[PDB]
Amino acid sequence: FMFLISWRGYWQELIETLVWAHERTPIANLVRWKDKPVALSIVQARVVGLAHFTVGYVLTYAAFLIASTAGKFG
Amino acid sequence: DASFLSSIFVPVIGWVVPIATFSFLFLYIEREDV
Amino acid sequence: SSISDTQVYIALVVALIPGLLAWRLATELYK
Amino acid sequence: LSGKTPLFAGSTGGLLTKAVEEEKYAITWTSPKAQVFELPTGGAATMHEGENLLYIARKEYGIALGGQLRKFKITNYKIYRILPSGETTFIHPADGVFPEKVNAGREKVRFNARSIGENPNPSQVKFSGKATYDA
Amino acid sequence: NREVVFPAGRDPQWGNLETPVNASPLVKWFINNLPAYRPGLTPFRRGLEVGMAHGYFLFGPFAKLGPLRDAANANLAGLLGAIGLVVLFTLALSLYANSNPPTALASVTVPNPPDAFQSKEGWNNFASAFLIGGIGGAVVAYFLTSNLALIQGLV
Amino acid sequence: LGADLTPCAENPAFQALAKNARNTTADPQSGQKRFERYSQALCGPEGYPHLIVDGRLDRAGDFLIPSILFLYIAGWIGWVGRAYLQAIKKDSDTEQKEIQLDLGIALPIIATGFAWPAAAVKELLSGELTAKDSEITVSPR
Amino acid sequence: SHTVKIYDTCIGCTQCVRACPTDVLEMVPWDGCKAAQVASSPRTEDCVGCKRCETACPTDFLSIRVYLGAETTRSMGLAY
Amino acid sequence: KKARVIVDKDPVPTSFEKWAQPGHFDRTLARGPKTTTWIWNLHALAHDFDTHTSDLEDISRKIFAAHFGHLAVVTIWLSGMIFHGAKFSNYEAWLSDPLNVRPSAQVVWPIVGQDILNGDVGGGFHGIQITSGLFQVWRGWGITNSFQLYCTAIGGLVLAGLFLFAGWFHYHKRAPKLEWFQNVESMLNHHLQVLLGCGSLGWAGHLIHVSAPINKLMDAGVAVKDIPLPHEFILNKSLLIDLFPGFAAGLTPFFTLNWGQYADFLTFKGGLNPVTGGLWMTDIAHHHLAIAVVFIIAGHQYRTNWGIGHSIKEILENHKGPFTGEGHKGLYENLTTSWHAQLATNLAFLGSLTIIIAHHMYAMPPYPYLATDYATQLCIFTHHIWIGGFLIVGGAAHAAIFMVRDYDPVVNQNNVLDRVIRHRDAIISHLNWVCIFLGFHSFGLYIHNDTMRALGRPQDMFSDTAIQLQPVFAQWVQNLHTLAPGGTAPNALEPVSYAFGGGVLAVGGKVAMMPIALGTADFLIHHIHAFTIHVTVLILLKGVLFARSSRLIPDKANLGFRFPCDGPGRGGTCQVSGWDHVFLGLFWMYNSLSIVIFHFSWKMQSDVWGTVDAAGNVSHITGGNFAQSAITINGWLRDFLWAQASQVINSYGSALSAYGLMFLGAHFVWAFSLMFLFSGRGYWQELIESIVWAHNKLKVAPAIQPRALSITQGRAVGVAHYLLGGIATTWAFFHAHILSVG
Ligand code: CLA
Ligand code: CLA
Ligand code: CLA
Ligand SMILES: CCCCCCCCCCCCCCCC(=O)OC[C@H](COP(=O)(O)OC[C@@H](O)CO)OC(=O)CCCCCCCCCCCCCCC
Ligand SMILES: CC1=C(/C=C/C(C)=C/C=C/C(C)=C/C=C/C=C(C)/C=C/C=C(C)/C=C/C2=C(C)CCCC2(C)C)C(C)(C)CCC1
Ligand SMILES: CC1=C(/C=C/C(C)=C/C=C/C(C)=C/C=C/C=C(C)/C=C/C=C(C)/C=C/C2=C(C)CCCC2(C)C)C(C)(C)CCC1
Ligand SMILES: CC1=C(C/C=C(\C)CCC[C@H](C)CCC[C@H](C)CCCC(C)C)C(=O)c2ccccc2C1=O
Ligand code: SF4
Ligand code: SF4
Repeated sequence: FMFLISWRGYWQELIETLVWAHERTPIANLVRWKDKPVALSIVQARVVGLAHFTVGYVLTYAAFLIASTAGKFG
Repeated sequence: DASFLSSIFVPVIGWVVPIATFSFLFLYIEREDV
Repeated sequence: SSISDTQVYIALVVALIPGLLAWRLATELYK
Repeated sequence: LSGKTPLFAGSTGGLLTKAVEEEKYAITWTSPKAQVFELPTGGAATMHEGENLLYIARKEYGIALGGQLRKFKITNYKIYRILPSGETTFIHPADGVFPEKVNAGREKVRFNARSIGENPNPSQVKFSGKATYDA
Repeated sequence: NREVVFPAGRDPQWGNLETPVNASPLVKWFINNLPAYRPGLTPFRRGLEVGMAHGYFLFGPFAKLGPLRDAANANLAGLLGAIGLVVLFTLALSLYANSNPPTALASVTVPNPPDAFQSKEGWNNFASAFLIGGIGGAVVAYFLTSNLALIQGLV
Repeated sequence: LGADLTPCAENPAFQALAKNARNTTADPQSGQKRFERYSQALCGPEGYPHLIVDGRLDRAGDFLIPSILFLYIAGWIGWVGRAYLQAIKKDSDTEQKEIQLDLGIALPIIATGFAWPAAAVKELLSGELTAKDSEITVSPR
Repeated sequence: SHTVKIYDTCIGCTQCVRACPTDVLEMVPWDGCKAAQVASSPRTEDCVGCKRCETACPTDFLSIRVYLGAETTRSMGLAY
Repeated sequence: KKARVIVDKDPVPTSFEKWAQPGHFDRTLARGPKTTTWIWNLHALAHDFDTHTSDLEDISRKIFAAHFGHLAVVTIWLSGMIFHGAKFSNYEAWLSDPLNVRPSAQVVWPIVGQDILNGDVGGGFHGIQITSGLFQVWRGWGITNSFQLYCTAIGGLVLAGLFLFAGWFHYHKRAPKLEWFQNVESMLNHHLQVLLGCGSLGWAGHLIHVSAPINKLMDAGVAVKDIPLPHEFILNKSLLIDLFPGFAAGLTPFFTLNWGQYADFLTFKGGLNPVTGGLWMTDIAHHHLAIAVVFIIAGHQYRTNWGIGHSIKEILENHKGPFTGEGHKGLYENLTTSWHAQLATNLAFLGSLTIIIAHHMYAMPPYPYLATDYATQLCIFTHHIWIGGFLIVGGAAHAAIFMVRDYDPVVNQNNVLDRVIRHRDAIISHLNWVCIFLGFHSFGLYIHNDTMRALGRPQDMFSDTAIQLQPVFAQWVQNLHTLAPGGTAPNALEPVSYAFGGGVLAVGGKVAMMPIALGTADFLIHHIHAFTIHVTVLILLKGVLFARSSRLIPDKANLGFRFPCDGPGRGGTCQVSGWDHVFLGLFWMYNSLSIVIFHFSWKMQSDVWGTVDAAGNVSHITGGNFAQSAITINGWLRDFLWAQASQVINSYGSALSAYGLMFLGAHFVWAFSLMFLFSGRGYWQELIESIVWAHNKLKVAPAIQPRALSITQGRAVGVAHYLLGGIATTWAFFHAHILSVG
């Protein structure tokens, strides 16, 4: 629901401050990224949110189905 | 008596395969050669 | 109960064959 | 470049490591008087009477700043692209005239001599380098 | 009564502020003589001291909070956890090194980082040193806690 | 019919529910009159009256009578709305008359709407019910 | 970069050029409309892709289109 | 300049002409609709008076008239509640037996089966049991019969009509100028003196003469009909002196400062009344006397027409320092020229105050027979915490609206607002760090506990019988509060609350209040609270500091406060507006306050509330299972949500069946929100295209053309239904559990 409800520009503005904090911190200055950190894209976020949604859907129901039947009948 | 294989394969599949796989893929996706 | 140890080792050595063949197919599909 | 940097006490919003490594931008303008404006990085600054020079991370920052310099009736603002080689190129306006006005000597770029419902189908252009919008 | 917060280098255009936390002479003393930044050190010497300190403190949470912390094998399990995590850190440093990494950044506090962290060889020397220092620091923390009863008994 | 449908008047579970009937209204015999009215339906083994909707005339009151009643009232509402929208599309500002109703136009239409089936059939046969597919907008295929 | 195209249903009302926050667009001379001007997009390397130009365009089914493409530092709008 | 009254006579004529013109107030809505977007814009812009006019004086006149309209509807609500207590209530039967009659107004009419909601609430009465605590308020007011409630409700109707007439009057007949509103020193003096201090002094007068004698005769247990009417405590002074012997001295020890004579009815007893479980009415009267004197004194600080006093501008300009530049120079012009800035401050601090009121009223129950009524104790706590959270998110919204619209860089130049703008990246990145730290070390400890308990390793949990996390600082503070009577507070007899210590106070066999012990589960849940508040603050503060600009979109304040995006470019810039931060923060406010009210409900039912044995043993409702089950997520699932929702789902065919219906209907509205949250409007507009085709086919297409909801409206509807469904779910759950077990 995080990926489905909160959309991109919030996260992009938040990651810009994390980039500032990393480039202004001492000893953590010694390393950084070869690829620039960005927020997930709009389609990517729909992908990731739907994937989470359906994995959680499947695993919740399969846990309930197996356990409720096998606690009664083995 | 082959139940000793799990104490080899599960730590391999949990640590050695991820570290080697991620190390190769990290060095590969950051390389400017291929 | 179960199968013998030698059968487990034969199954692992036989599984070396499609592992090598899958490595060759996955590298050939990459080019 | 020539100009005085506007008077403010600094911010965390300013130039980051991108300036020293790939690209930096600058806007210059001349002001009739000293007056308070709003920085694109957040905050209040004072422009000088006379020429100014304020460095910015992106070109869009200078276009937003020059958009609010229209509200002070300052219309001689110039934007420069600055590479770490010291190579300064003048980008806006690029012709010398603002792009809202037609100037001669400007050529059409990326004009399609058709309406937009007259693009080819994607299957008609499939397995080739061309897109449906390309000519 | 005067201002304490300044732009860095007297130029307000950078994303920078000289604050008391950022640019105190005591803070600038301390960060600049940490072995990451101390002048007059080879990359091996920096990695060796950084490793020694990190192995030493990383012994602690494995020994006192791990699964075996109530057994007689508690301190040795903590030593093995700290050495395994030092080895993982060394592997991460070597992958960072061999990725042709970007350069270390100067800041308000450190005006100029060492040339050790600017190329691949300085990072590889650092990581080779970090491994040795880390295993040594974890071993010295192991012997100072596991024999702490005897060391108190010598008094 | 199917799955143990006895009459309500013979079902012992219906007779057991009728003894503990709740009063629906302030009438002290709403529950008794409810079960006396429901006594002629068919009944599951739990005591509750099941409805049969296949269209037989023994059970016309289950679904056939409310079907005719709904379809008449719904055609009234829809035909009156269609007549009002068609009457206001010529009066020089149509959108303003959709949020502010002309009562002098709408109220004779809601009075006229009792005979919507005859009006709808005369609308159908004269070709005035539908617009042509070339007259109304579509999107590119 | 992104790709910004202009079609001949342009009427030269200059609104896309005013809408652009990164100076991608400009007005060039023409004879195809009453205003005698088109839009043109020479600086598409500075296109962020924000589609303000398409919002500003008044012709029914736009005379300017942005086709989003390969993302760069300028097109992602990154100040770092 | 002096504070005076200048009034325009007859600014706006009273006529029904504009009631026939919907959207007359906006110049773009006055053209009439073309699409259905117009209809929603008429409601989104109805109270946005900056879009109505650009003149601050007419904006201020509109605001001042609309306040009287709002006061009218609130007084209609309050007189309605008092009228239902007068007429449709078992209040007189409840006064005679406060421990066994359940409080009820709202008889339900007998139609389609709904008279099952008229439960046996005691006192020979059938109706819906109420949890709003009006019975206790009228009890503490000293109301003894229905006729006094009828008089109060009629007076409330008169006062509501008087407010409504005042709102007509100050917009059409006598409307104040701009400088009448900008006398903030005059308004603060009058509010602190008259609206707070004189009000609290008059209320102390009522408490001394009416509430305390009648409630003292009730606690003696006389009768409801033998207690005399309270004007017979003024006319016949001997009835006071029989109860309170300090009245025999009269008013002469007040003026001669012999105030120890008044110690019969102005006590400092500290704890609770053992008969009612409420606060002592003499403590409450003494409270209001002290508070009244302090407020009257405090309302003389500010300069008005006579030279003495303070300029608030001169106070704010002197509070600069070496870290903060010019300090608070310019903040006076922000708060005197922007109504949104004032609404931000008052909304944030009024919400914070309501959360304080909720924490205070459970632990120090003011009203007689309030603490033993566990349904009222649960419901008023959770009600005022929700009012607090909503008002705080409102204060963040109006701070961002100030920052977009009314922020002036010339006024706010090197002051504390300009300096927090210029280091907003440091603030927001450290708050990001804090939120991640608090998340890991609050929720990850629960995940550790889940996994260690599931792996059969409870010796590795963070609990009281394993690795411990004791709340040493809160335990120390509660020790200091237990030891305060006789020590640091020598003139107090009992502690302020029994929540810190002092022993079980039982009323009618049930616990009124007992010490709330704090342990590892309490440590964990307070850090859950710290985490969820800090994340909500991150979202709202980020939306206020970045309302005008970020690194991504520089000219964000040109786009407005409330806008969907700036296109799919720059990677995609969806939800960058300050409005969208209010949107995202409403969910985290919901998350935080749901965990707060769940903590409250299960901590009280497990460790405070319950029945007291005749020996003195406390037997709690859920039996002390908070200590070992509130430390995992499986425990909160099973032992709280699964176990306590047994009463809302078994509630059909009974008096609590409307709670089960609301439970399912709220799950419905909650799930129905997600269609609006997870989708976007391109789908819905394209579906409306084919439906408009089928209407164009049958000649039923409307001229007001159908549009899908705007991106902002889709988000607004989604969060409104998400909040409505989730809060109504917890409402029906709380009601049906606590009306059954407590
Ligand atoms: C995020 C919260 C959290 C925390 C605090 C812990 C804590 C713990 N877990 Mg655990 N766990 C968690 C989440 C958490 N878990 C989750 C989410 C899972 C997934 C299911 C597990 C699964 C798990 C398993 C399977 C096991 C544990 C175990 C343990 C214990 C030993 C681990 C250890 O050696 O740490 C090693 C820690 C470090 C190497 C680093 C510690 C970090 C340091 C202290 C930070 C210091 C920062 C410092 C203040 C900054 C300095 C400033 C500078 C200027 C000086 C420890 C009590 C083991 C156990 O026996 O339980 C008792 C075990 O077997 N955990
Ligand atoms: C004048 C009224 C009117 C009429 C005659 C129709 C007619 C129709 N609609 Mg419909 N519709 C209306 C209003 C109306 N619509 C309104 C106001 C909305 C927005 C809620 C819709 C939304 C809508 C959808 C989403 C769909 C239809 C569909 C359809 C078709 C199938 C029947 C159906 O599904 O009904 C269902 C209609 C509703 C549930 C809408 C509620 C009807 C309201 C309550 C009554 C309107 C009466 C009007 C306000 C009174 C004015 C009278 C005047 C004197 C003032 C049919 C052509 C379907 C279609 O295309 O299938 C081919 C379809 O999918 N309608
Ligand atoms: C003292 C309280 C107070 C006041 C006076 C205002 C005043 C204002 N707010 Mg505001 N606000 C408040 C609290 C307050 N707010 C709170 C608590 C929040 C947090 C949720 C907000 C969040 C907020 C936002 C996010 C926005 C405003 C805006 C506005 C302005 C225009 C609003 C308008 O036209 O109304 C229009 C009102 C409606 C269309 C009604 C909406 C229907 C509500 C949401 C449903 C309520 C459900 C109901 C209670 C329960 C179900 C009942 C139902 C089944 C019948 C106006 C200045 C807007 C603006 O731009 O300001 C300049 C804006 O965008 N406010
Ligand atoms: C919004 C909530 C803030 C709380 C966040 C907590 C940690 C964040 C700290 C970040 C450092 C910020 C840099 C400050 C900005 C800075 O310039 O600092 C300097 C500032 C003083 O500035 P000046 O001296 O210039 O101020 C003079 C004028 O500004 C007028 O005061 O000192 C602080 O305020 C530090 C104290 C904050 C410490 C918070 C104490 C909270 C007290 C809590 C009382 C609660 C009740 C307790 C009962 C037991
Ligand atoms: C400053 C400060 C602080 C901090 C502190 C800390 C942070 C510390 C740390 C500490 C530590 C952390 C330490 C460490 C140490 C270490 C050591 C002591 C080590 C050693 C090692 C060694 C000696 C080894 C050797 C070896 C061996 C044995 C073997 C072989 C190898 C080798 C050679 C390596 C505080 C905050 C409090 C306060 C303020 C100030
Ligand atoms: C509940 C309610 C109500 C009621 C209310 C009331 C009934 C009120 C009252 C009120 C009151 C009844 C008040 C009063 C107050 C008073 C006051 C506030 C007074 C004070 C005074 C003073 C301040 C004094 C002074 C003095 C001195 C100090 C000394 C010298 C002399 C003299 C005397 C001057 C109503 C109906 C509305 C509605 C519903 C609700
Ligand atoms: C479902 C959905 C819609 C569809 C909803 C629409 C088009 C509005 C809902 C229809 C209204 C409620 C119809 C009102 C019509 C008449 C007022 C009904 C009158 C009936 C009388 C009896 C009063 C969106 O438009 C949308 C937009 C953006 C993001 C998400 C969504 C989204 O999820
Ligand atoms: S997408 Fe944006 S940057 Fe590109 S041409 Fe349009 S308005 Fe300009
Ligand atoms: S997905 Fe929607 S809100 Fe997001 S950038 Fe696109 S149009 Fe805007």
